[PDB]
Amino acid sequence: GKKLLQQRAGRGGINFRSPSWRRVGPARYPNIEGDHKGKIIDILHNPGVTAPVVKVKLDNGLQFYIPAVQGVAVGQEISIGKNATISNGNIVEVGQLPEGTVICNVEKLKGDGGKFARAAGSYAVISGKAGNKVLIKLSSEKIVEVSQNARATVGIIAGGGFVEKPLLKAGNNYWKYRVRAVKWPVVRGVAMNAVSHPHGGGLHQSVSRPSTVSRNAPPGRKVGHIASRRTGRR
Amino acid sequence: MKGTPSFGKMNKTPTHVRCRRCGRNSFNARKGYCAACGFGRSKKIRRYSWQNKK
Amino acid sequence: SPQQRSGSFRKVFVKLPSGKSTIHYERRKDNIARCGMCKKPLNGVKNNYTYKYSKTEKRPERVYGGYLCHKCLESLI
Amino acid sequence: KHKSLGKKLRLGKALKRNSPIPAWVIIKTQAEIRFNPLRRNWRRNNLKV
Amino acid sequence: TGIAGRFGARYGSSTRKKWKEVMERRYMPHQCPYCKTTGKVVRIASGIWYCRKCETKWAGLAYTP
RNA sequence: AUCUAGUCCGGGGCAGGCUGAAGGUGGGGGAAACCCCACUGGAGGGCCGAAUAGGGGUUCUGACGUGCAAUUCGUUCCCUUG
RNA sequence: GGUGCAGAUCCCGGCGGUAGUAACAGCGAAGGGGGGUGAGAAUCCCCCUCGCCGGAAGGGCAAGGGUUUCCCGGCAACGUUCGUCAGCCGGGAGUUAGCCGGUCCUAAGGUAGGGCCUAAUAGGUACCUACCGAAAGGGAAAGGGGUUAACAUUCCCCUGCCUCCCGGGUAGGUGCGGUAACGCAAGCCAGACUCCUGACGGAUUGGGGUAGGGAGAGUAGGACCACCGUCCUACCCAAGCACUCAAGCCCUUGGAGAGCCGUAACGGUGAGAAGAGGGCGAAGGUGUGAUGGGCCUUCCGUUAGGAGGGUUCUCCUGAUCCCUAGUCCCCAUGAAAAGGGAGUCUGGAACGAUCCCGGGAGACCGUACCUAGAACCGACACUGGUGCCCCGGUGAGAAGCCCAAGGCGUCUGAGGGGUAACCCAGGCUAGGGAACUCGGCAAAUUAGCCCCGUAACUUCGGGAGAAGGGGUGCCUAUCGUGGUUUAACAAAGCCACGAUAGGUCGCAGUGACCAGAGGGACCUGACUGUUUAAUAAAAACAUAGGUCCCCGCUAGCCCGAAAGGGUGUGUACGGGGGCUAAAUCCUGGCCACUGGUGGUUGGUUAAAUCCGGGUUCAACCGGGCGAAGCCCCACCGAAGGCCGGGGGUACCCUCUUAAGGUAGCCAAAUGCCUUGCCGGGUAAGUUCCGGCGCGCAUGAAUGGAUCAACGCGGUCCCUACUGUCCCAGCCUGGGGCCUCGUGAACGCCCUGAGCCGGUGCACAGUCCGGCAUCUCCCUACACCGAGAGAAGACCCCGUGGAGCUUCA
RNA sequence: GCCCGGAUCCGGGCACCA
Repeated sequence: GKKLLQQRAGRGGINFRSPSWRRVGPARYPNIEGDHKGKIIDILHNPGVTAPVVKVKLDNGLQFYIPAVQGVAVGQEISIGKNATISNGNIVEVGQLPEGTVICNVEKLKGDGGKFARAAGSYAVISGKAGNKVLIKLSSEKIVEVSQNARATVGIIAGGGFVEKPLLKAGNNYWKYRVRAVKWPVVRGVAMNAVSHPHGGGLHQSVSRPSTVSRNAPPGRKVGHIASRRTGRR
Repeated sequence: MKGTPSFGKMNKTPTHVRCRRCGRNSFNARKGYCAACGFGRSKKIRRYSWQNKK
Repeated sequence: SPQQRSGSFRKVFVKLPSGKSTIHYERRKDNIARCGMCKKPLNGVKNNYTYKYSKTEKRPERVYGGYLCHKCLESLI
Repeated sequence: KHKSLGKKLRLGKALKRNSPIPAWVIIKTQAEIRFNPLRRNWRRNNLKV
Repeated sequence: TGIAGRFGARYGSSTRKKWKEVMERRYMPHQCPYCKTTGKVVRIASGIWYCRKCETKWAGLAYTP
């Protein structure tokens, strides 16, 4: 047979790369080591990211972008560090917060920029404490474990209700993926030939075998439901 | 159409221009390479042992 | 070498007693000087494609006159 | 017409000339009829770039 | 059909109804949190709003402030 | 990868008309909620439309079929703010 | 010994027959008279006239070509014919820049050297440094009039401008006005930091201009004059410099509401409206440039030239070109740099400009010509493709028709013909009106604009231009509304649109041109979109909506030999992977099999290690320990899927193998029998519609039922209409026919080929027996030559292949 | 051919190039 589409998508040709030069910049925390203060100077649109970003100016003259928090205005003053209080937009440390506090853009280590709860409308809560680490419940309902001194922002990422309006036509979804790396439109595998897909071929379009496949299948075969524990709607 | 109408679009700038080293019109312009002597990423003259029958 | 928007077409015949018609190509108009975060160009400041070498003709005569009005300034002194 | 001076600045076998035998050579060699074996035409033949 | 009458007879009655209820929430008369309902608030992009009197820009939801 | 397939960067285009979404104003009613009419407004993968503006390639199974042409020509048609 | 040819769809060379035959028509153009040159004119040159294009056949310039450009002289070949002609042949020539472009900057992207990798490199490359990457992006500064056979924002004349450097002054160092917004000749040289032009989408609308186009008056010139006196041409001005500006945004005063102000529209206002004053401020305009030109024209000499006249005034219309503001939209938010200007500080000297005057300098490379029914690519002077930018009447119009400016009759073979048959395009037909045919294919009908009027159905938006009815010319006068002019309204001059009254002609008034036939019913895909370049445009693909699976980031999925890499400048409202296919009403039962996931008392389980035997040591025999997997158990059907039979009285029991087809739908694009049976429609119905349901072999995201809107999708019926037919006839353009010029190709053992009956591998031009038959030429027809064209694609064989699949 | 379990046979997982 021939290489599948997902196998071509891994060579990273220009058809499958992200057009990142169109974004404001990486939206990460900077490496700072004090108790500073900042001012929001702008709220911008980041093309293919789903959440608006804020631009922050530190008292020592440092510029950086972080995902915007719902309810933060331009010209507002925020504090960064271990002594920061519990207010929207403040960058705090997770070791200092009580139980059930809603945060976002949570780091795993000290100084990685933020990993979890970054997409629009998402947030995390503080759910306990291990010996050396705090337990945080993510939006997937799973639990992750992070350092004592990992930074996070207080509040919820702006842009909720994003998905309550139907796109309503094939062209509204044509722009959406012009600024992203996602391949669109998507051809069903049953509509291909046997040389291009394990589902292709036959008089009647059908998945010829059960769709569930094991975790040990070689590349070029992991299609359908991957290592599923269950199927069906209920 | 495959034939006569598509040969009309063969009047743009060519794929191969003159090469300084060999004096042949084999320098692939878009790749920075002579397809006859290798000038562009070979210091040695491009030469292969299949280049004539034995 | 046909049309390009980076040039405006002009044709001249009103203030005109000779008799012919032609077309002149000039570059689009400039704007008050640029980078951006504070975003307000000013009142009394001059921008021309060439420079008449002017000095006080192209700027007001206040303290920060050419820089900006008293808006984005007093946190600088 | 924009020539990058490798064809118009150097002139010779690179954008120059396609000429008949000089008339005095035809007389000197007494040739029955004397031609230039490399004659070409702009419209029929092809010149390398 | 209200605001959704610009689609005609396409996309289905229930799909047009959901689109129309979201847009009718966006175009409600909103009140500015900072000054008051004085100048009306408008959307710049998804999640970006400002009031046209006080010129204050803030971050909110995708279709409401 | 001068053809063609997809993509990214920088450019150039689509004569002329029609319909009339939300919103706005003024009359007329009923206590009310709210309804009717006229006008204004200018939305939409809306509509009609230039041999040769651009793009396509359905019919005649038309002409040609040692061609104008190793895929063209005529008629009848399709699209044209995305 | 490279040694003898008739065959190899033999190789190469020369030459026949077809045959002086086809073709030199078709894609909407056309020539005629008079004269000239020349050995020789349908074809070259001059004059008159006639025809065609006129959103291209005219004008301007790319990539590409490469001398094709211009002058002189030619005609052996070259051009579909001829040629005295030419994009051909011979001989001479031609491209001029501080201001145009390259050159410079960066974009998507790439490369070299280092590192890391590689057995090695001419191999890979996430990192560092440097460089490259646009003759339509960014990017200091020029216009007019003229000049050659051929170049001209490049040469001459006039008037300029930019950058840098000199010399002389001056403003500053040490100066002023305003409440303010701001106004200005304001020092110099060396740094640092910062800010703002550069520098950005789509849609829609107002305002202001300009190119262009018109009417009237006048002066010159021209055209017509059967009679009228009208018609055509000319009347006009660059950059730079001085002055001026609407929108918008700012500054003082002022102090408003149950209201005021204002737009085309949205609107504005105590966080300060209207009213009064002001500041910054487009495109353009008006002066100067310019008693300079260039445009029209008269007279004399008709060589060289010379001498005069005019170039004014009042209005209208007007961009798709220009600049200026609004408003709206996005699960679109719509490049970066060099290079510019300014500001704030620090240091240094006392001389000194961003202002006037004079002087000097500004490398290098491109520049001719075509830019296409003859200069580019397609073997060709190829009806294809490659181009982009621009251009009075009728009319909504860049449409169709007619004509200016400009161009052409070279989409380069002609002549004769009462013009045969026939073919390719076109016009019309009495009576009938689909009787033609697989099928109304083709052709016909209708058609613009205004007013009235408009059904079932429906997702309430549509259907819908449904269907249907009435009006329309010309002339003679009017009225209303609006624009514009130093212009509230009213008057005056121009201009546009909408109506009214009367008169009148024809077969016909959207009189040509342009320009929808309509209705009823079923299937199918929801819709706009995509596809087999060169026989398939579809019901196939996509789609929005729905639903399921993997994954907390040092993840999940994928690429690499490694170094490493794509998603990723990303973080579950996400990235990756399946199936279904808008909306509405719904989506049943089954975990036995296969597959996936998890678990485990327990069995089996490789290498290595450990123990015993053996071997003066080993090989070699045993035993123990023994991971994942498998055996075993459980769960999962919007996982693959499956949904029967028998016996008894809708009910109960049994077997395959777990259950035994629920809601719905149907003789279906799915029903073998089969033209199923009954009804509808027709005089007559194997198709169609409705109903039934012995369903060979319908059925639920493997999606079931269901059609509003949509379709260059499939089918049936009706009305209208017609040469589709009964059944053909006449007319027209281009060919054919006759003549001149150019000039091929296929068939070909042979030239010996009339036919009928036979023989024979079973259908003879040639053999046997008969009957026939004087020779040549022209047109027409294609029945025969098992006619010509291609080592049959069907089928079988070969211990021939290639791509796909899996339980080989 | 073995292990192992079950009544010489049976079952389960592995050994087995004429």
